[PDB]
Amino acid sequence: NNLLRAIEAQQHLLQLTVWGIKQLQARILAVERYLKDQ
Amino acid sequence: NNLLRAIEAQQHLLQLTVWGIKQLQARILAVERYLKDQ
Amino acid sequence: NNLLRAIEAQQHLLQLTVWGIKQLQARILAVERYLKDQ
Amino acid sequence: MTWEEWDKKIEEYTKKIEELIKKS
Amino acid sequence: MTWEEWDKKIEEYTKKIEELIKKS
Amino acid sequence: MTWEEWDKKIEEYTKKIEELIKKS
Repeated sequence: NNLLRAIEAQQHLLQLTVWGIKQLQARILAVERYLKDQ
Repeated sequence: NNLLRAIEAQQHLLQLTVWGIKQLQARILAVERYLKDQ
Repeated sequence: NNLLRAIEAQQHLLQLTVWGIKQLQARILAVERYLKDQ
Repeated sequence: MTWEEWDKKIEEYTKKIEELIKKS
Repeated sequence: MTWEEWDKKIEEYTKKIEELIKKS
Repeated sequence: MTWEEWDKKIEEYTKKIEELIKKS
């Protein structure tokens, strides 16, 4: 019960890390491309 | 019980990914700024 | 039971974020080095 | 693995987890 | 969402989880 | 913490979790 609530909050945590990781990958990709284009 | 111990260890895992993600965001930000300044 | 299955799927999720984070760190490192070398 | 395969595996397991959370 | 809102959501849910771990 | 210490902590806790999953 509280155990299920933990797991749900962990799932919210995870989805936040997924969000950050996709932000970072797009941003690093845009930098690599910029350097390549230069 | 072992179930709770799993969730705790998963929580430690998560906090480690949060640490890495903040390191990476500061570092990518410093690179973007460097390129902008150049 | 379903609870254990949740935790296992969360563990798979985590291992995927670890994979992404290591990809991003190597890539950001390669860019920092490139800029330093330039 | 690619970032396209990653994106998909993420979604697959996010869906599974969400159904395991309702079942429980 | 911004990185400031992200930082805060992270902390909010880290706190919740830690209280759910003690309660259990 | 370094990325070498990070890599190791990750593996340590991945191992623990996998044994807690079998025990359960």
